[PDB]
Amino acid sequence: LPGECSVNVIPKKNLDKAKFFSGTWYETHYLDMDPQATEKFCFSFAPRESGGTVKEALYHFNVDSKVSFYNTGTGPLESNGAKYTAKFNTVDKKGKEIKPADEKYSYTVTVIEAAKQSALIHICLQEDGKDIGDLYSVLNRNKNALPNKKIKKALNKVSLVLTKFVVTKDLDCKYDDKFLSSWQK
Ligand code: HEM
Repeated sequence: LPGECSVNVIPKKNLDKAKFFSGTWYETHYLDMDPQATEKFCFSFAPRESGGTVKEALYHFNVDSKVSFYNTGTGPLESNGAKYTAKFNTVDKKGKEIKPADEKYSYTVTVIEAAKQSALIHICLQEDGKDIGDLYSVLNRNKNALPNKKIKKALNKVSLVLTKFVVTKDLDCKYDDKFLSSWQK
């Protein structure tokens, strides 16, 4: 049911960490597993890893309200090298903290597949370690690009097809690319 995080979310075997945890990723397609979650959003992020800790900068844009928000997330990478659980705060466009982390919230990202300039991730949001909801996202290095077929193969294993996803390339997305490109610089 909506609210419980999906089963059969499998971390990629032997994800190349240096490649995945670099640069900027754009969401091109997403599927919130709650069918009533129909707000249109654009998303991009810059995840980095060092010494088994992930530090990432996040960017969301609400298409309807035209309001953006910025977060950073930090947490340990699992031994499998393709899954992490983060605590997060809220920052402004200059990276200054404007709201501190709320200890009760966390999220868990699984990198399911990565191929060429494409990837497939899943996020499970939690409150006090209990599932509150989840979403799948197809990522690309290029905003307007279609995913590698390996991403579709991965979707098919969890009984999903790409046509079910929201596509954002036609939406009025506005991005802060400098916030992400300047991450940790
Ligand atoms: C890829 C498609 C994604 C979409 C469409 C999306 C959409 C959203 C929406 C609608 C909200 C709630 C905003 C509000 O309450 O007004 C939100 C919040 C949030 N998302 Fe995402 N999200 C995506 C991916 C991600 C990913 C991959 C992460 C983590 C790596 C993430 C981390 C967060 C966090 C931490 C919040 C809470 C921000 C806050 O409360 O200040 N999101 N997202």
